[PDB]
Amino acid sequence: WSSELSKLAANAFLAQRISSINSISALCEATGADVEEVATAIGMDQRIGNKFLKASVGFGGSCFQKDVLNLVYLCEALNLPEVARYWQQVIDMNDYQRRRFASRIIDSLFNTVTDKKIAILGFAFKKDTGDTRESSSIYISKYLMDEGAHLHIYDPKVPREQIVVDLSDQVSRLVTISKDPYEACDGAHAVVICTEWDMFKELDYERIHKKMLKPAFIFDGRRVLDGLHNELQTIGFQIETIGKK
Amino acid sequence: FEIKKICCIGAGYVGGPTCSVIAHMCPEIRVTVVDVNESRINAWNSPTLPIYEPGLKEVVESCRGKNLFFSTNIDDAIKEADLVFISVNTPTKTYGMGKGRAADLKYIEACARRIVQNSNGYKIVTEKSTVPVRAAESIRRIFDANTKPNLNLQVLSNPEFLAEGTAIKDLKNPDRVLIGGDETPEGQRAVQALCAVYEHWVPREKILTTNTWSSELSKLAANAFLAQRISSINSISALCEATGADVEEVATAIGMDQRIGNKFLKASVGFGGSCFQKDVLNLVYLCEALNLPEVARYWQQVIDMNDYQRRRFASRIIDSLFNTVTDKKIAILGFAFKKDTGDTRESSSIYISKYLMDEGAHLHIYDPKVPREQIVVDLSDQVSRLVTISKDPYEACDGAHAVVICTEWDMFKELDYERIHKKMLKPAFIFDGRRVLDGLHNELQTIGFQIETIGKK
Amino acid sequence: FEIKKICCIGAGYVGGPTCSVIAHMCPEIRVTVVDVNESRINAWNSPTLPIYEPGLKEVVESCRGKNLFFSTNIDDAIKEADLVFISVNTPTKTYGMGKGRAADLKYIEACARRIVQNSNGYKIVTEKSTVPVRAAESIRRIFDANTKPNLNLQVLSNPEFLAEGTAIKDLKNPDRVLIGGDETPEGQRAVQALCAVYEHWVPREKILTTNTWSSELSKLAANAFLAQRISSINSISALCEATGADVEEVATAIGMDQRIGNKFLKASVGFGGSCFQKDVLNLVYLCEALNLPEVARYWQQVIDMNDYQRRRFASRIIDSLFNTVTDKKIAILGFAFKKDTGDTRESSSIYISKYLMDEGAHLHIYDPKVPREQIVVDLSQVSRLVTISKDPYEACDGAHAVVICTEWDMFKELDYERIHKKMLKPAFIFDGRRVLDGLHNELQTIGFQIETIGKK
Amino acid sequence: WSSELSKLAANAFLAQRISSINSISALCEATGADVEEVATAIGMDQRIGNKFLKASVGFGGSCFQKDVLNLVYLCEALNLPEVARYWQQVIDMNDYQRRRFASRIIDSLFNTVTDKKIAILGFAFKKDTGDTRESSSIYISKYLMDEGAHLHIYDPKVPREQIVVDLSDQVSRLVTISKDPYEACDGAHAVVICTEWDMFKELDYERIHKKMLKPAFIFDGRRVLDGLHNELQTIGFQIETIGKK
Ligand SMILES: O=C1CO[C@H](OP(=O)(O)OP(=O)(O)OC[C@H]2O[C@@H](n3ccc(=O)[nH]c3=O)[C@H](O)[C@@H]2O)[C@H](O)[C@H]1O
Ligand SMILES: O=C1CO[C@H](OP(=O)(O)OP(=O)(O)OC[C@H]2O[C@@H](n3ccc(=O)[nH]c3=O)[C@H](O)[C@@H]2O)[C@H](O)[C@H]1O
Repeated sequence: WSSELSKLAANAFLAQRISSINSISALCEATGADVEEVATAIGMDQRIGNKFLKASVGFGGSCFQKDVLNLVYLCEALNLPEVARYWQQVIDMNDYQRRRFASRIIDSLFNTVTDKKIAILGFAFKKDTGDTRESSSIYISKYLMDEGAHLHIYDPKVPREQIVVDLSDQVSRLVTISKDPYEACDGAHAVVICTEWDMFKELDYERIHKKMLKPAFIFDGRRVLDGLHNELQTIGFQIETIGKK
Repeated sequence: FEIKKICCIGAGYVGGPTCSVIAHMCPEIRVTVVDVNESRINAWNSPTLPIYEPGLKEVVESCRGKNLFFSTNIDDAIKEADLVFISVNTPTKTYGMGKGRAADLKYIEACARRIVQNSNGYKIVTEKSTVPVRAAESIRRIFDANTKPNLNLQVLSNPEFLAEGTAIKDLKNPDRVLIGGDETPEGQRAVQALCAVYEHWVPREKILTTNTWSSELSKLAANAFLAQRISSINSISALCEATGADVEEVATAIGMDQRIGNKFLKASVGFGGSCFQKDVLNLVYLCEALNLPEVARYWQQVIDMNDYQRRRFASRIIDSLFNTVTDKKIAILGFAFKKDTGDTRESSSIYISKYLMDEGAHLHIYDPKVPREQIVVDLSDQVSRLVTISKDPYEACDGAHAVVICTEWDMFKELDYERIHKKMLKPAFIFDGRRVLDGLHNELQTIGFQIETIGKK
Repeated sequence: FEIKKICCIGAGYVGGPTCSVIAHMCPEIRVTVVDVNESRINAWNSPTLPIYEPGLKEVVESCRGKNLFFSTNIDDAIKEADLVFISVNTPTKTYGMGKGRAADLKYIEACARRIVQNSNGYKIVTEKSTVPVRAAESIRRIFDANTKPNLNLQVLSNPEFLAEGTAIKDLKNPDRVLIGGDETPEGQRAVQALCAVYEHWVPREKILTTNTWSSELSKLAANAFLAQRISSINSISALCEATGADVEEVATAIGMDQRIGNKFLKASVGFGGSCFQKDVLNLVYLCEALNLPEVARYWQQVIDMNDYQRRRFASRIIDSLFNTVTDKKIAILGFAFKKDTGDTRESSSIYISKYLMDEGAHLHIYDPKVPREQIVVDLSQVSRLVTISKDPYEACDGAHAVVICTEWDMFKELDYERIHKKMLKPAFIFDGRRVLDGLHNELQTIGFQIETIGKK
Repeated sequence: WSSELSKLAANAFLAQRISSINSISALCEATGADVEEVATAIGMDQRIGNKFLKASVGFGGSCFQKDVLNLVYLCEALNLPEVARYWQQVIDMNDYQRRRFASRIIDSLFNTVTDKKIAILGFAFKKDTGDTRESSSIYISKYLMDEGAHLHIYDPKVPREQIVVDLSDQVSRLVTISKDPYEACDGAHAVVICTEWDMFKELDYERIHKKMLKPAFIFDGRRVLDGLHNELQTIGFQIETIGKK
């Protein structure tokens, strides 16, 4: 039991680190601070550590949410409701972060995305995997699909059939799986980066902007385009990223 | 800058009549109304206009083919225009954020993109609607993001205050004209150019100029104030019914206060139209986005009261008929949302009809101007079984248990109610939701009707 | 029937001015205003009237002692009257059913019983108030149950539409006169008699006659419609401050619609007065009693919005002072619920003051007409935190903020350069009435931070 | 246990009969029927029986409310919440009956009883006892005291000191204990009969009316003045009784 509880707790502590910094990212957006700068100051405390302080659209994977959900469930079964609602906030914050990002996209596109093309760059739950389990891209995609958006989804490693399954009628009408990222962005109103694949930092954003509809939005849900902000603004993109506004 | 050619995208209740009057008052300006809807444009070019507005036919026929034109060629109309009106529909969102509350700007945005694509040089682009909801701000962003060399588009807000059924009189003698534009030299140059158009027939002192947001918020607020006047008097009508007073007498006493005024104090089954509910819903939605929940719930009461008014009216009908109306014939006199229009959008007749259809009633609906096919659509198996559209009001009442007057058409007070009573089933009810059969109450009671009206018991 | 002698029980803001104007306009009618409050009656008989109403002193002094009399002898005034007005106060019930919501009819009933005791023959008894809540019905119930041989009391409803501060002009040129009486020959004879009084100066076409309940309901509704306009424009003022618009410009555009009208569209810290909140509260309470909860919650929003408007102004002041105002001096300019009156009943200044006192502020309150002792009573912590200033420069001397709560014309003419010199910095002006509009540039140049309702 | 459960149930069945007929009394008042006539028709069914069908201001005594409360509590402890709520209605209806009667008194007196004299005739929980435990007269008295009424209470058998105890500063200001019923009614606005003492049928109501304030109300919470309604109305009383209106 101590072995299992230790695993259950360690995963939940990690997921907390993400929800805590994601919560600060929302406060940063609301007050003119930059979550990456705040995270750096936080992480230099050796008692906190500097890992797992990368604000994001939200953590995914088959571990963290499942782990916290089971921790909450175990506590509820043990009549520890105070403990249950403590850890539940880790999930609620992750869900809020995804929802907040999705509605920021919708808000920027004039409160309406029906029949608008939107490129989704990144579908795996993190870079360097084909795993999509609990990927934030699924939730962001579903929020945009529920708003009538036509998604063009590119991921360098997730298989096409997996993406259709993850997003499943409505998938047939609204979801396209692209072979390359330039095809996903061709004629798009907005590009939403959901997974921090290194190849996204190196895309030809000059070429992408030319063939996008204007105003051309990039929604960087992973902070992967930091330092390109100047170059991207000069190209003419309106860049919105988590934890900065 | 002098506006000599006007293009209006949208040949509806706003765009059509507004541009027809401009052409009428500005003989030296060429006014071309365009629309994607070919059958609507064809009707504007025909002896039977696509909407019913008193005096509109006379105005259109004095101008059409001289300086007033109707065309489906949107692109070429834009290309030659000095001023482009955008008077398209903004339906309520049916899904997503603001489903059934926020309006859908997708047509405004599509028009803005089409204007830039088809424009060179200097043009003024003016959003004109009864409920402008961030319309000018959206057009501005598309434009700011889609520049061309030597393309110089100015965005104005110019809300339309006309009410349907009195559109022509309202357009020829507006209480005020409201124009919003940027507080820049170019914005003010654009504002003045549009003012110069209206100054052909509107005194300068009745033209208000402001910035674009203040123009749209004034319209949103003005619409909401009017809708409130109705919900307030309708709420008093419920109090009158409960206490033995007469809302029409109470309204007279209220309206003699010059600080309140005596207009828009006519209690009714409930306000309808494409403006008021949409306007308040969008105001509530706007206040929730700005974290003003107290303001949101303040204005929500205007809608809640209107919905209650309709429900209370319907349940009075059902109660009067012993709580069972299955297979009972009921005449619905009036389907338009007000008199002197064929427009049925958000008409209380729809809601009253639907409440009775849910009780299994056989409705026979007569309206002098709403097209039959429109009534069928508004009420849409159940419509096929339960709804009949009558070609005259005596056919609708023949064998009816009850006559429900939902629209204050003047012809309804002139009906031969002795003849109507003879062929109705007894007890024969008249439910007046427009307080129009007033002064006929003694006659109707002598004939043998049970008369029920809003705000009087 | 000809009314030659009028008695008015109640020498307040309604009874005093109304009867003074009647006497002024009807030199052949003897009008006696009576009251249990001897000091109030003494003031009416003095060079310093007990209420401040523009033009009232001139009206009173032209008639008093000729056909206008003020007396504490209620019983004898009733005995000789052809017409008895009842113009007493109806406080909100402080306990029981309708605590804080329902009007307390205890004084109307006591007046009705006293009238029966002291009456013989025929008299017209007319309830006159700004917020009549079943008043005529309760009087009639007493009269029906307390008959005497040859005693014939008729009950009319005659709501009073005057607004304080413009009472005299309103009474001499009313938009309409509303009289309710029974729909019987006796009731109609009484209605006509009262009409004949008003017809000395009011055209007949401006006199509405109806039954007693419709008369009272019309007043309840008319007051609520007015209060709703204020809450509506105040709600828009919050939306304006949140979106960069100016409620005064929006109000102008709205008010040019002749179906809306341009009156009562002045956004403010919130409406006050003994009428509006009481009226809406009683309307809500009435609707709940009639099982009209939808109507009740509709009108409740008028009060809820007014309360929020006050709370939002107070929190703007506290926020501007960086959320600590403990021991900070704040000038309150204006304590009356509107200009040109000394009346403070339900004044927003009370509520704003109390919010600041709850933050530990040291309030220095100046009002040109509200008596100092009234301000102390209204705010009763008062000893520790509240000072009543003799002039506005004393109130602002060393203040962090100046809060204008009442639109007294003198406030826009103050020497604001002098005021700024002696204030602590940053020096804020919080204009809760839009009275400093057009001075905004000058005040900013002087160095003030100006905050006003409906603008940011 | 079966003995104790049998007692708990029998009391609760009796208290239910009262709440059931009291509930019908409210319907009778609202629809123009007479609960006494309806009760007669009901009680002639030999399966219902004709006892304990006397509508009233509400049942009192140390048994019924305590019994139903304990039955409800027992059911809650046994995890029988459906049974608990079912029997709770017996108490809720009794409380509503008292409130409805009290507010009818206040309503008839123009919504205000401050400084008004109300005679309370009957304080025992039923006739022919000095017992006041859970007497409805206590609750009615407290409702009127909370509205500022000056109560003058007469009961032929309840000791003066018990009434003071049952109603307990506010008692000192508002409560008078009268030595005879004519003293209690002297100058009263209303007479509230809460206990069905047979002597209340035999009072000189002509004499009482002469000295009462007008309009003079009698609130018969026990139906003890039935058949005197014509004479009392001729004398000039406004008579309000439970289950008729
Ligand atoms: O800008 C603008 C666009 O919106 C509106 O025009 P509308 O064409 O909707 O017509 P309307 O006269 O207000 O009638 C609205 C509904 O209220 C109902 N209505 C109207 C007046 C009344 O007193 N009682 C009542 O029930 C009508 O019977 C109808 O159902 C603005 O008035 C206009 O200034
Ligand atoms: O019958 C009657 C008795 O009740 C009322 O008279 P009042 O003496 O209460 O004066 P008032 O002019 O309405 O002002 C009320 C409050 O609203 C505030 N107020 C008034 C107008 C405005 O536009 N904005 C605003 O905030 C005032 O600043 C004040 O705080 C009826 O108007 C009268 O017809």
